[PDB]
Amino acid sequence: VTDEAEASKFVEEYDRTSQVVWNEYAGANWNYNTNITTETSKILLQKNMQIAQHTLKYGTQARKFDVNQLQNTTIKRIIKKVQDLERAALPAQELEEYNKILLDMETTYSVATVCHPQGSCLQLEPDLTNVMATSRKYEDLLWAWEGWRDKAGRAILQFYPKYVELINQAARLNGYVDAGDSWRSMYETPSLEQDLERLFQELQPLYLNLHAYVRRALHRHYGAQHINLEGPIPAHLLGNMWAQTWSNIYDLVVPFPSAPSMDTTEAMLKQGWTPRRMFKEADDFFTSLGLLPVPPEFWQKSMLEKPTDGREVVCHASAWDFYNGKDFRIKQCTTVNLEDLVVAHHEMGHIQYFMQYKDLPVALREGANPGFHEAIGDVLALSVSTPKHLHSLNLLSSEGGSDEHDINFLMKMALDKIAFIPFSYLVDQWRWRVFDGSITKENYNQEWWSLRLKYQGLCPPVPRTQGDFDPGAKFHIPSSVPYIRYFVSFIIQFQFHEALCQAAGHTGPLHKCDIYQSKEAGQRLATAMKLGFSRPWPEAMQLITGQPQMSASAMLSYFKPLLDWLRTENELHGEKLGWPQYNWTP
Ligand SMILES: *[C@@H]1O[C@H](CO[C@@H]2O[C@@H](C)[C@@H](O)[C@@H](O)[C@@H]2O)[C@@H](O[C@@H]2O[C@H](CO)[C@@H](O)[C@H](O)[C@H]2NC(C)=O)[C@H](O)[C@H]1NC(C)=O
Ligand SMILES: O=C(CCC(O)(O)[C@H](Cc1ccccc1)NC(=O)c1ccccc1)N[C@@H](Cc1ccccc1)C(=O)O
Ligand SMILES: CC(=O)N[C@@H]1[C@@H](O)[C@H](O)[C@@H](CO)O[C@H]1O
Ligand SMILES: *[C@@H]1O[C@H](CO)[C@@H](O)[C@H](O)[C@H]1NC(C)=O
Ligand SMILES: [Cl-]
Ligand SMILES: [Cl-]
Ligand SMILES: [Zn+2]
Repeated sequence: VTDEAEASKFVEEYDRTSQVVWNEYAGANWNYNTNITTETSKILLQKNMQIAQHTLKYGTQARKFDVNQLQNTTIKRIIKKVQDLERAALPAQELEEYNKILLDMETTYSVATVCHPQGSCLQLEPDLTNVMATSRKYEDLLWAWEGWRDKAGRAILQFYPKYVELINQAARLNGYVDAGDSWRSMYETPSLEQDLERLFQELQPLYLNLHAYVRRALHRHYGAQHINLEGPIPAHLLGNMWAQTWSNIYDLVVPFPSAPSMDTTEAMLKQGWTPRRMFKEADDFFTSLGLLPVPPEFWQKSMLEKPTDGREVVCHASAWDFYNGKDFRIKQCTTVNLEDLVVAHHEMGHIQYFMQYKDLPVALREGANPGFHEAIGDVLALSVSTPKHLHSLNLLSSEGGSDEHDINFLMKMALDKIAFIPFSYLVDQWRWRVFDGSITKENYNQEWWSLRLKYQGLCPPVPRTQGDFDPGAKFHIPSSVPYIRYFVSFIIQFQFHEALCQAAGHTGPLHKCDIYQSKEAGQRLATAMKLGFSRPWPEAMQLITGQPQMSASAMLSYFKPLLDWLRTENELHGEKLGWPQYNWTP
């Protein structure tokens, strides 16, 4: 009775105070992210001590409650969560050192540049990413690929071993075995590893076929002397810095070159699209579903484009919740092209989620699981990418209809959606093994590439050496942001697309579905999002789809036509799926 009452009272206080403290912290973190300076860094590190103080205080009190003797389900869940102090469990000295290391890694990544002797210095966004996406010259791609790793990657190495030591220490102090074990607990699912492995295995026929097909095309453009038709693909040729998405080399793999084009950049530019207009369109798609519009304040405080006042900023896109239920922002160095419009939708998906669960106790303001949070935005972007919708935006002449234009579309989608499966799976497999200690610092890079070869069928264009730390050249590594969430997202977003389309009355091939304006679709998601982190995620999964598991079925259904086409096309050329000569390197 009174224990239950003491618990209930504790949660209420934790909420009121956390809102204030958390809001304050977000403010300083935002000031640092949109203006990297010595002052803002100082203020951020100091705010780290403030929020840590609050976290230590309430966490300690939370641990005195005996959760598993508390009646109410919502309060028992909140208190269990508060008992996890995360970084605040570290002794004062280790905390300050850990906080600095995280700040230093993030800054190093976000300010790194690759320069030409006595010429121009390029930044990742938008310079280097543009080169990786548009250059079709082996040497130019190589320069940007190797340079980005020399400058950003190598620069993170000095910090990573201490970072692993400290984040692991914190996890242990919180009852976990290592940091990887702590990250996985976010999905409250004992069978997570096996469940993910199975999903990955299911998308292997599709990936191997896409892989073999793309390899053949790269062999055509880059020469037989540079592409082994039975080996891994040079990692700097896929149109993206980390070869995580391949749509930027669509021009080199177009199944039916005769079909009506679907380039939209020149159209977006000519028709005066701007970052602003790009986010407005995402907002309109959301409201078209009967979902929430971003607040007037969003447009006033967000950083929707890279500043031109000489401010140094963290360009990697991110959505921000300031924990007051009114202030939400996006910080994106937006460029005008379809690929970034898709990123804009992704970010807006996070914002929608913030607005949907804003009225829940701050402890429960999270996605059912990190995967869900990443998926929302992507679901709508699937509809936006269809020829039909792009045409309705005037970015396309026609939407086609021909089976050829149809295979071309699935191919462009697969270049991003399917190629991402093994990359997204790989990242944390590497980290979990780094966190559990099976991969020591002397083996960081070698193990990374063993995974790059094993899962993606990729090989580095130039031998790696002692001092290289390629993982460091990928944002989430130095920023300490879990990655398995994106793997889950990519699987489940198709399950959601499939459910929202059925709810919208769509009939026929799933890839032809566009939920724009469907209030039914909007309601399916809203009900699930409002739950925040209050219930086990399988409940949110069922509300949306009707079943409670993760499943690759939706994604396979979406790509079935392409799989069949790829099979026949690859067998016609007698392609050997996989990379037997796995040891080959350009
Ligand atoms: C278990 O408690 C939850 C939460 O109760 C609220 O938070 C407490 C700390 C205290 O401030 C209570 O007075 C609050 O009501 C109950 O769920 C809430 O129920 C109210 C009214 O039905 C609703 O408006 C809230 O949105 C609910 N919040 C959540 C997170 O669901 C719940 O009813 C209690 N369960 C039982 C069996 O009593
Ligand atoms: O990194 C992102 C988008 C950034 C983000 O929106 O996921 C962002 C990352 C981040 C940044 C700083 C601190 C923590 C995480 N996450 C969020 O904005 C976010 C995440 C959870 C809750 C609320 C906001 N996407 C991945 C995968 C991806 C997804 C979709 C298209 C392309 C690529 C990538 O680019 O490699
Ligand atoms: C608009 C508003 O007051 N929303 C509050 C929210 O901030 C708080 O976290 C929650 C407590 O669970 O109660 C809601 O009513
Ligand atoms: C950037 O931060 C510094 C440090 O506080 C401050 O002097 C400057 O005014 C800020 N610039 C902007 C764009 O607000
Ligand atoms: Cl790499
Ligand atoms: Cl995650
Ligand atoms: Zn995200």
